[PDB]
Amino acid sequence: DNSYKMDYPEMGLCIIINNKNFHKSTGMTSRSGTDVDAANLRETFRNLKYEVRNKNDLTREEIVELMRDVSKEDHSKRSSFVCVLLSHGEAGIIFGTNGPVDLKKITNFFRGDRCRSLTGKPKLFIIQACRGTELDCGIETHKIPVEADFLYACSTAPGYYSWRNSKDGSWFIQSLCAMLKQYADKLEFMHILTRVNRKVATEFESFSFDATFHAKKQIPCIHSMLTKELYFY
Amino acid sequence: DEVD
Repeated sequence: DNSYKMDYPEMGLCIIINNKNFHKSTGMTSRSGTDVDAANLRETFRNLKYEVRNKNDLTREEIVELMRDVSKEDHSKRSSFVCVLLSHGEAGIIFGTNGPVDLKKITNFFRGDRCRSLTGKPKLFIIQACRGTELDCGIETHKIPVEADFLYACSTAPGYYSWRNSKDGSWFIQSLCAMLKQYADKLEFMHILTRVNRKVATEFESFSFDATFHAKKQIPCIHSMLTKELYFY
Repeated sequence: DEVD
């Protein structure tokens, strides 16, 4: 009773939205390296027995429509739901290719009262996107709530930029996949994410010719409203 | 290294 039931016939869907190229009019830069993240995530969640669906370069309208449609599927035979968003962002917002989408709008589709086949099951939103423009300079060493059973695994602290390497992928996603590969058969998900926090915090530091952006650090943030422990086995 |  302390752990979510994860032996339904299917582990569940893993929806990966990978936004790399943005409409010129938005002025948003292309996100080099994001394809490496999307491929890593696809393989990682495949190995965890999720039904993975990759979507690329979605407009704000397409993001909302996809989320709505997925929330209206019958998830009765599924243990959980995973959504991964890879894009530009700011506080409370993820970008479609042509403009912003409110994160609250997306997640609301899956509220305990609005997606009944996911009520009581873990709904995980994994987000690689900026949450603002701060840089971390570091320091040298009956009923249930409708908001219950959500977890947001955010790549960076509220208010901060999030870092992505154009060759290797994002610091957060490369770390998340590595920790899942190593520990999904051994550790509870919060402990896996804590190891991701440590990996991102200790092993990465930005390199830039621009002093403003050089030698900067990142800490992801786990936002949990889960009510049980989550094991992938 | 780039920011999102």
